[PDB]
Amino acid sequence: HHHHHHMVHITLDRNTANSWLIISKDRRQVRMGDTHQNVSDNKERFSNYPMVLGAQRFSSGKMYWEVDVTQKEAWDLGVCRDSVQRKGQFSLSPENGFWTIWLWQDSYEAGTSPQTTLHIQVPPCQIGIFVDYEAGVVSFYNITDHGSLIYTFSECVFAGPLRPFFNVGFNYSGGNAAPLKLCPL
Ligand SMILES: CS(=O)(=O)c1nccn1Cc1cscn1
Repeated sequence: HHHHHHMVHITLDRNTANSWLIISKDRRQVRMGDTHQNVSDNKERFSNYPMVLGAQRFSSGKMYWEVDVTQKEAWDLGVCRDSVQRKGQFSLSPENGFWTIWLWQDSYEAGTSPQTTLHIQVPPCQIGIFVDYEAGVVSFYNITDHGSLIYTFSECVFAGPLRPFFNVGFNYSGGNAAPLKLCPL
């Protein structure tokens, strides 16, 4: 792809994080802690899943960033509306304000409703995410496989400002402790 020149510097918003997440000093990495991280509750925190938002809000333009997923077994990545539900159970779908892909149980899927099987021959260690606000597009790229296309959501109805979206996944297996990392420009 040729989207690299739209690179934006994303940082994580601590205030939105589930209370078990540990975000690095530079706000560029996040991992699952083994316990509650001793923060106060607030209405912004995702309560039921290991989720966090980027601090940046987008309402126009073209934006690109990259995320390192090395050695993870499960995660979700993409964008979401600023006003998505934070508390309780919900599915990741465009109807609920999410444009995402995930890894789960050795396969990759797009967060449509119902979900869509992805076709990935080279498991990615880094993911590229491209948003074209005006066009209504969210696309995902396999950086490990020379930038090959993973998935495009088109005809998106964002209906609000967008924020970068992350889920580090649970670590029931003991094999999913590795962080998500925002990769340098
Ligand atoms: C916030 S929540 O959705 O976890 C919830 N709070 C009360 C009941 N449930 C449902 C539940 C518990 S185990 C799986 N689903």
